[PDB]
Amino acid sequence: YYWSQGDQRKKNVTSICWNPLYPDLFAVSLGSYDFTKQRMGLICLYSLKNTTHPEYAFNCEAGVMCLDFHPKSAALLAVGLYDGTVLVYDIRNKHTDPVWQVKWNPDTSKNYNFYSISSDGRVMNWILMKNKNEEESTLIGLACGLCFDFNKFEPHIFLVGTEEGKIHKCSRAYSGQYQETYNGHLLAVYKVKWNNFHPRTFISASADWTVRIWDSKYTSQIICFDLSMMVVDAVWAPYSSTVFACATMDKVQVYDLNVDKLNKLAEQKIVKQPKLTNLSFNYKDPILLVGDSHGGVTLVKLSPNLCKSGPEIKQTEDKKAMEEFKNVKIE
Amino acid sequence: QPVIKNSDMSVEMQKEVEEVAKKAIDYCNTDKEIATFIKDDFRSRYHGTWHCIVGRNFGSFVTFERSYYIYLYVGQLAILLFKTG
Amino acid sequence: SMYSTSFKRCCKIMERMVVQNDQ
Amino acid sequence: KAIINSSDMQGDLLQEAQDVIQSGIENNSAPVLNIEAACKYIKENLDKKFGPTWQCIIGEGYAYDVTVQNNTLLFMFYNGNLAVLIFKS
Amino acid sequence: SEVEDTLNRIKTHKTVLGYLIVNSEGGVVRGAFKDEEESKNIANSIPLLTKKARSVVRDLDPTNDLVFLRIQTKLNEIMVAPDDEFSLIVIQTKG
Amino acid sequence: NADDQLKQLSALEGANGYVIFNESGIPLKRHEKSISHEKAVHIAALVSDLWNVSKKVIQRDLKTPENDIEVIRLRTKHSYEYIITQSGDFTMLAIQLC
Amino acid sequence: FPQAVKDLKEGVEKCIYQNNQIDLLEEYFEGETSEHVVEN
Repeated sequence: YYWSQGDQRKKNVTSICWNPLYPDLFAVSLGSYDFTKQRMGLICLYSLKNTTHPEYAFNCEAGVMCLDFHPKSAALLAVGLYDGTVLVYDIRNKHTDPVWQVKWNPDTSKNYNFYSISSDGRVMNWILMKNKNEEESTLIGLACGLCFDFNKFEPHIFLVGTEEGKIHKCSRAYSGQYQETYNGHLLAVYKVKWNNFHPRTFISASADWTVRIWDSKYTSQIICFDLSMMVVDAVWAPYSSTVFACATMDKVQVYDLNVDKLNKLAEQKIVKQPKLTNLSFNYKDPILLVGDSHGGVTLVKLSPNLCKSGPEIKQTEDKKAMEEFKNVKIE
Repeated sequence: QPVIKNSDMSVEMQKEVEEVAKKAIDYCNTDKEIATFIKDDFRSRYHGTWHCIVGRNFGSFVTFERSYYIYLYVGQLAILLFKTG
Repeated sequence: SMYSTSFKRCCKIMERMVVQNDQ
Repeated sequence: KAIINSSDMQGDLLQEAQDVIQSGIENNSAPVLNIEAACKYIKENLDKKFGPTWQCIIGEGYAYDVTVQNNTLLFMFYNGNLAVLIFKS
Repeated sequence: SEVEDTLNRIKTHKTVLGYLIVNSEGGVVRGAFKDEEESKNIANSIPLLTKKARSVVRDLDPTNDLVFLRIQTKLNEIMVAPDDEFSLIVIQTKG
Repeated sequence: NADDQLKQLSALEGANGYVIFNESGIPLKRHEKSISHEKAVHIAALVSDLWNVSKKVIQRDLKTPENDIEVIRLRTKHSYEYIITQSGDFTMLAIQLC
Repeated sequence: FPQAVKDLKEGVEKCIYQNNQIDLLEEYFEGETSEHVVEN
């Protein structure tokens, strides 16, 4: 039980992430409302076996968000500043618009590209070997939405849900090459992910509490599924099961579509502290880690729901075909 | 459990060897201290010069006085006591 | 040099001097 | 492969001591050899050669504590891992 | 300076009861103990057992050195960090 | 408390040589001599003397007397793990993988 | 010939299993192998 309260008693967890280079390493970001404390902005690092408090941190009075790590291995750290700028730090070392999203594009030959979606929608991208990083390199793409999801197999293509109620798609060759919109349910979508399995399946979730299986091969979505709290964070589970999860108000609603229908498979309120914030599952153990709106951290383990091990694994492509069948049924 | 392997003394002096060895085992954990215990004990009770080696993988060739020699195993320690001078 | 080498030793010393047995 | 570790005696007797421990190795050079027979040989040879009250000891891990006459003590090591002590008393 | 930083962080580490920073000798530079003679017998004889420990860990072969000696007992926790010049021991609660 | 559990114990993965030895210093069963018989003899004798020294210290001036050794498990990382578990008559040792 | 000796030997099974578990838990120490990343 590692319930971290380093300072963050008056902070609010904005993001939680894990490290592939160190599978036992996790980095969290929070935003503070009380300035009468240690410092401003947040990036905290710690391992699973290390002391509850964050082992390593970065100290400054700079509010920092849009955090991501070097793609090959944890050697460089990138952050998208609140004023549209971008900063990069050597890990092996001691604008009228904010940036919304950030991503590394791994080019193994050299440094790895940087893409930042701003709060207006427009996308920027660049990379430079000198990391003291100079934003002089830059490219701009005419982008309308805020959270841009990229195509796992073909990283140049991307999509987004816009406030106008559509879901735009395009790619890196031209920002205007392919400017149609996904219209599965045609709602103001603010979240997108991709099924981390065989297909080119992605998901997009709207302000109207609607979740949408964008199969890249289709213009009409597969399973127009539907549930309160779909504005907020969604995720594909790091299991063979295509498990879905939404989480607000110290409450998580969980879907295991691999064993049951689109009704919620589990739901859990948490009394540790109110208003759960960002979460993290690791593939290794079901020690699920979560933050709270009070800035604290916690974790629990429910191993019986780990895996079903027969239907999730090779029947999952059949399950996606079955979802397309459910579309033919909708028709 | 003393195990005499080659002794020269009379049965009484041998019994004294094993008794002093048992006492040294009861009191001192280090072989040097055990050997000094035994050597000083015999040099004091008798008179002259005794020498005691305590080991586990050990061979030697020494001269010694007549009926003044023992090579034995007390527990699992090799005790070689003798008198020269 | 001795202070810095002792420092390098003491770094990992503290590192796995915090990690104790847990459930 | 003689590796002398601690010397106290004269270099001639050094050389003869090395030769004698070598000859003992050849007298007992087989997996059935015992260090005790070579020890007998070393001590008896150094007796009949340089006088009595010699003492030969062979092993690799042990702890001795002995009294020795000056210029009559040697301890040494072998690439074959044979630590050999000899001394007169 | 790093000796200062590490002593400081050990002090910050709650559940510690008696700190014990010695040199390679039996000299307690600083100790959070109620009585010093107790720490004296330890900071003297424990280096003896540490010499025995380095002896045996090399008796295996010169492949590793004694990096730590961290023991946990029912009552407390004796952390020992062998250091080039120093040795960083602390009596903690075994939490 | 039987040969069945003992075989299970041998089946414990990661362990290389088990050495149970009576406090007299007699390795009764083993799985280290199964690789080299000259290892467990040296180890048993040396570690029995070590445990005697440990008794001295567990009875010297800070550790209250009448407190006995319970378990002395040591580990030389990248070399091996070596648990010592004292008994009234026995001593369970194991050389596992660290 | 003493079979009760072997039974007393088997009696060590509980402590030996607990110690096997403790060894599995304390298998590997913390590794912080030296590495250098572009050192610029």
